[PDB]
Amino acid sequence: GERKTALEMVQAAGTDRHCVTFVLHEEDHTLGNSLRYMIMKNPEVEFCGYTTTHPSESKINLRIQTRGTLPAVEPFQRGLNELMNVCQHVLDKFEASIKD
Amino acid sequence: QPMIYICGECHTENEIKSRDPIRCRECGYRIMYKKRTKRLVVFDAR
Amino acid sequence: MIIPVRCFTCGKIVGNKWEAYLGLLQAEYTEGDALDALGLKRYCCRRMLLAHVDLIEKLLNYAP
Amino acid sequence: MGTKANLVTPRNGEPLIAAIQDFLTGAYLLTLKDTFFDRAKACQIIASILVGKDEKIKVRLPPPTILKPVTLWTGKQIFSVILRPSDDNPVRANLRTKGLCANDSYV
Amino acid sequence: KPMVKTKTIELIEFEKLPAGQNATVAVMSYSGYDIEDALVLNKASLDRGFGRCLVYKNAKCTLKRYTNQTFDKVMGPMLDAATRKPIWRHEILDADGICSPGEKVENKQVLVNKSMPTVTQIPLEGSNVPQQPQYKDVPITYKGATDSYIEKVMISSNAEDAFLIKMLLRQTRRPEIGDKFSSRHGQKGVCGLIVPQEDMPFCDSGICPDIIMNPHGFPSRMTVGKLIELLAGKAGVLDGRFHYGTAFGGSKVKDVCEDLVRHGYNYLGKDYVTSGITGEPLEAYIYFGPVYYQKLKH
Amino acid sequence: MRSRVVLGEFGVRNVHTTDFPGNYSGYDDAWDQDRFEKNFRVDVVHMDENSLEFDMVGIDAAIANAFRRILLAEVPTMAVEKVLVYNNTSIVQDEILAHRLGLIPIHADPRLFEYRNQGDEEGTEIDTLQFRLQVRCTRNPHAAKDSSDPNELYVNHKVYTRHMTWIPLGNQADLFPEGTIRPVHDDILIAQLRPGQEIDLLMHCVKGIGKDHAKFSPVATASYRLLPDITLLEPVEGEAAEELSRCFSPGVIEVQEVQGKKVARVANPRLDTFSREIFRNEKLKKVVRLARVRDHYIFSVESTGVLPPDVLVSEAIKVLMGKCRRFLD
Repeated sequence: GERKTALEMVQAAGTDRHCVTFVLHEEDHTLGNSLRYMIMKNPEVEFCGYTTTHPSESKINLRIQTRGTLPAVEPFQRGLNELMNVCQHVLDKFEASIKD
Repeated sequence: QPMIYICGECHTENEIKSRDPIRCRECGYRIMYKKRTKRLVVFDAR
Repeated sequence: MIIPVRCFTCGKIVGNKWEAYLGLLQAEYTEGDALDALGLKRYCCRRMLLAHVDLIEKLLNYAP
Repeated sequence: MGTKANLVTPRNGEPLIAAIQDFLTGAYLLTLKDTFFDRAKACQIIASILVGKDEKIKVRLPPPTILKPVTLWTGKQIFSVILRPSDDNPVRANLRTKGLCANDSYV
Repeated sequence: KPMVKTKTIELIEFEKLPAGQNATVAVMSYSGYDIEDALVLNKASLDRGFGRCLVYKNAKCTLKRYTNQTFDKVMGPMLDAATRKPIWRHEILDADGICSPGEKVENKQVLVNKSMPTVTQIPLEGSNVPQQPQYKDVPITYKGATDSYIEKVMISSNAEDAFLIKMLLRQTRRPEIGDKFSSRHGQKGVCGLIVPQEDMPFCDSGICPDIIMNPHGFPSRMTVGKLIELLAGKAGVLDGRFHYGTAFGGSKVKDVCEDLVRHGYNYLGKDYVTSGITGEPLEAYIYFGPVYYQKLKH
Repeated sequence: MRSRVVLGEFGVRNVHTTDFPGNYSGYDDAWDQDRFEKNFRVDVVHMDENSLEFDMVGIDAAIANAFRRILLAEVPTMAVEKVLVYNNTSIVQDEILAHRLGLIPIHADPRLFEYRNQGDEEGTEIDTLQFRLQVRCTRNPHAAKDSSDPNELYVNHKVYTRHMTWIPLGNQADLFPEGTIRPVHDDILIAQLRPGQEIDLLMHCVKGIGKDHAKFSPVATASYRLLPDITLLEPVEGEAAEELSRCFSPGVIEVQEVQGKKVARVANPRLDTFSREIFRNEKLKKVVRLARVRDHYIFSVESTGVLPPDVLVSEAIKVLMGKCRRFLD
């Protein structure tokens, strides 16, 4: 359910999926840079690119720009699912440590 | 008919109507503070 | 006029801690040590008590 | 008087628009021979040329200007970054002395 | 209260009545809004009450009297139509149309009205009929583009019945981008940004600025009476003291430095901050400690 | 080098988390679980009533600050958002008292309510924990010890957050209100009262998120250290132990022996809030090297009574789950 959030922007896409600016609506630095982190951590991306352009922090135009061959939805979702796995495994190791 | 006339110098209420200047009971004390009212004013608590 | 319930830059709750100093300034610690027996281990709440002026008392002296 | 009034005055012949302050020192610090950056520091790039309205072309990712044990991005061609409508320029004679004298002049 | 005070602040007695909040403060350049003496004051301290205002104002319904005709008895709107009993003309006054101690009277409502028959009877042998049917009512209404709150109502009447209506139209205009600050050093910045709590830098303990200056007001104004006030703030609170820098006396830099040492900081009181936006240490350290920001009018 | 921050006398080096695949010619971890769920672990420190501390081991800065920023003001809790007015006779009023109360932590779990859309009282069905505040002050009538303290001539001369009696909406009456509905603190000076004044209110305890108006923060200490790992090089064994035990914080470095000179190396390199005098002995600073390490982002969260800090950190780490998989379809 991301219909009014992930307004992608390939218009003059040099590579087929080049200027792929997921304009994440209703967003801050919090997810923004964590995602930016995980995305930037794949050896096929060149920008994680997260930069809130507005004065008000709601639209973090993460301008991922892959190495040309791939789309940019593929990294985007790899990173989001990787952060899913990371935070859930963190909670698993954490709440089982409150028994200390 | 209301009683909205407190006096910071005579803690008592008159509302003697017009053509009776202010006088707080038995004194001049023409310094009426008027009571607040009973409407449920709403405040953004921020 | 009254005690800020929160340390404007910390978060800690404060308003619970003014009727202890007026009972811990007469056990007569040094202010710097009446404000260590109650929790304030940062800049913030030390400001928010050391710096405040309880105009509450003097104003209410003649409120009506 | 909207695009030609601002930058060029006939009274003096000197620009009125200029980095007022910290843009000067922030950009300076970028240019300082010390500052070495990260490909992870393509972040700050992207408020400039991957950025707000009327600039979202790509950017050519200035090449990896070290290939040591530690690849690194020097601080200058992180300043000298734009990748729409390529251009050409030249300059010289900043505010320092002469002779390669810890060079802060003849940019 | 001030916290780097002067032996002449006490003598005034006006340190029982201090004029400005005492603010945690960094020395830090956020992002192009700070620049020519402008201040990134974080929210979540405007929220927690840093620097309210209680701007009052004053309406005086100088209810005259006249020789021949009379204002005397003629008080009281409240037509009481259906919509607003009766209408945003006379919506919020009261039983007697005078007072309203506590109601957000808004944007050109009536604060007080009075039928205003002043000389509608000609003083000479003029028209006979104007025995007060000729009221051109003169409302007293005005306000600005925000809600006041009538807090006091006054019928202050001198020996002549020339009824005043003194009124405490209080308007708690808490700050916003544009508000005026001073510094105690002729360093009069303005709120450039208003950042939220989570983005402001936090030292290591947990302290994040209220105000932020950038170190560009100093080296060309040379107020070095401010790089020191932040030494005797953070050394007077971390120790419980209450310091003096007084004209031609004061408290030097060495003892203050040793105080900062005793409670765990630099000689120089320069903290070791990490950056909220990204989450890792600032590369160059960050001045801190209490300032005493005054909050001007205008 | 690669997660050893350094604390030069002038500025901090090595601070960007410069380990991303293709930004180091060692090897960089196409990062997830197997290399990450083996290195990860969460120690615990002191656990206690409103203050919690622990040492995550193996994160990098972005996710850790994501926690911090979510714990501060991107987690919701129960706090007043509106104040209905009944006979507010008292002294300074109507926006400080409104906001004073706005700042009192109510103690209802913020996982058994929902947000508030535009309803009857703006809404009165699930959310409105409604609090009644009926404080009256008068003259203590038996004070033959005339001209005494206010504590002895008045009656409830102040308004603490113990007069905040709860009102029931038939919704809640049976689930929460057995006693777990009062404000956390039964002592907060909300407004002093002198004979002849009263207050009477209604307190609309909406849900909310910290970004809205930070009176919704549950946490106070959401800001932390990395972890210092202060080294030594061919030490200064002997009487210098006095110096390298008063430079660093009082427990940090041991002082053991004199015959075996042994300026006793690191004792507790986590108790030091970096006073850093050690660059001003001018004869020692070229022995010690200061290094806060990039693995153990030691946390220390403390609440404001609304929830135990464990509940708060679990809520934050799950709200990050919510955010991350709300853009993943």
